Amino acid sequence: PGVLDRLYGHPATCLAVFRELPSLAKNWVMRMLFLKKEFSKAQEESTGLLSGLRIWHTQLLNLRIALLGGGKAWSDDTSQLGPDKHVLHFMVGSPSAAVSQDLAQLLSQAGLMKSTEPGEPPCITSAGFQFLLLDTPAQLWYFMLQYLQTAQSRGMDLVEILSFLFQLSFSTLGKDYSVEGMSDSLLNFLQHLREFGLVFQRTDQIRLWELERDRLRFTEGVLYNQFLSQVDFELLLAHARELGVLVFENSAKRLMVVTPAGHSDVKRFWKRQK
Amino acid sequence: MVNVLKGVLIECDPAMKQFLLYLDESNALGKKFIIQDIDDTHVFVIAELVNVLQERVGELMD
Amino acid sequence: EDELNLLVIVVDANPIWWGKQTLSKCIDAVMVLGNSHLFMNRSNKLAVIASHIQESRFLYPKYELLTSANEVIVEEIKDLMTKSDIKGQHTETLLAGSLAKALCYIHRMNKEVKDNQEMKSRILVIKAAEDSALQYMNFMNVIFAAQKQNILIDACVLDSDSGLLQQACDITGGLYLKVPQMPSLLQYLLWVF
Repeated sequence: PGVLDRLYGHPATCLAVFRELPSLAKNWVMRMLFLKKEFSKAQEESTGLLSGLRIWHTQLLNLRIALLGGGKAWSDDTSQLGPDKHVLHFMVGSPSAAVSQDLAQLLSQAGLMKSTEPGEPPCITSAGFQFLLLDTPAQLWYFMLQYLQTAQSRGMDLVEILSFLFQLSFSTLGKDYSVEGMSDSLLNFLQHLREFGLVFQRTDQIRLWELERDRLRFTEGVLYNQFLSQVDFELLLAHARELGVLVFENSAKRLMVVTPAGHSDVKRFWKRQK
Repeated sequence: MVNVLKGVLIECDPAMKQFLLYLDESNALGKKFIIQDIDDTHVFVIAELVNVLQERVGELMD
Repeated sequence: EDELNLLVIVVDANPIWWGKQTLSKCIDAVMVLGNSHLFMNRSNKLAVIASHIQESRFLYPKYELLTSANEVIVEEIKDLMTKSDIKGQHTETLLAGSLAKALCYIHRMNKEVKDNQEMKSRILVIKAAEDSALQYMNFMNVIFAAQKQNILIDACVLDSDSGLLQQACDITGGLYLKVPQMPSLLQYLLWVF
């Protein structure tokens, strides 16, 4: 048993060392998970701590019963930690951790209902800007939060949960864009919402790739330049289009050249200064 | 040499189709407006608004 | 679930666990594994035996029983800890005795079950210790009985070299795994067998 602290300690060390910048922690945290853990963990640096926090509840899945209750005891501490901490990476970590605590069923529905974290998931869910990666953890959190409630008889949270309704505008967007990944996440929210509270609530194709190619055909939107006063001003204005990579054509014997519309303005500015 | 600028569309067609567009330009009704000039055999300065028409007409035509 | 299943777990108590440095953890893991096993089916049963240096002893004898099982195991092992047979004072363990106890229990359970339909049973050994020549006849006797009975004997060697156990699995048609990384004990128990 004297060995136990030492071995696991070395991995605690490794995680500590490359704790700050990237996402090294995930694999190592898992190993750490098996072997007042939460109380002691709290002192350690946040990232990675959260990673360990995330995976440990997952890992639980007799003495096990004891473990769950023990975890339930300091669910608050992690919750206090979760907020306050609140990049995309961090954001992913906070909801992933929250989601994980939720499936454990340790979290108190009350308390959760009135908390910043629930506002934050729908906030990111609402905004178009968030990336697909943030979206999936946000979505998962919501799903898990609703999953946590297997009652709704006594669950204030299943009120705030209603915040999903706000999402429809977001789904309209997303749909407008070809973001299939952003739509699927929405559907999961809907389906899960219905699930919890459902009781309460009332060759041939060769011509088709050719027909696709008929919808693509080229030309470019473009400025032409002519009647240039002397050769040095063609060559300067031409070299300064070529380094901008927006020369479509050039002919030095014409003293004539062509720029596509996206670098009309960098040329209009260079023509004014020098 | 930044004497003159002209927004136009530069068409980079092949040495086969280009003359077809030219033909489109002439012998046509409400046309001849289409091509500003032939900068190269491959490229032409053309249209703007006409580009939709030129492409479509080429499509419809053989 | 139609078939009743008895899984007997023999735990090698040897002070080799000291080398392990933890026994407490090993118990926790074994408990988790048992709970899962019992949860999988109504018809699953578990028996736990300790193969100690001096002798073999019964730790426990259904999933409803699990709470009882947890307490009985923790208490039983603590009693075992005694100084005699300490560290590699005694390298070996009394596996032959443990296996004998296991087969007796399996037999008794089987007879009762015989009144009903067939029972399936397998024995799992968590082996810390080393084998010895003196041990050969006794161990093999139990092993062969199991093979005839068609009861597989699986073995998870956390450490040490028990060749007889390796032979026991091949023989019995059971599974033998020498675990690299003993802390991964839980994974091996679930995954390996």
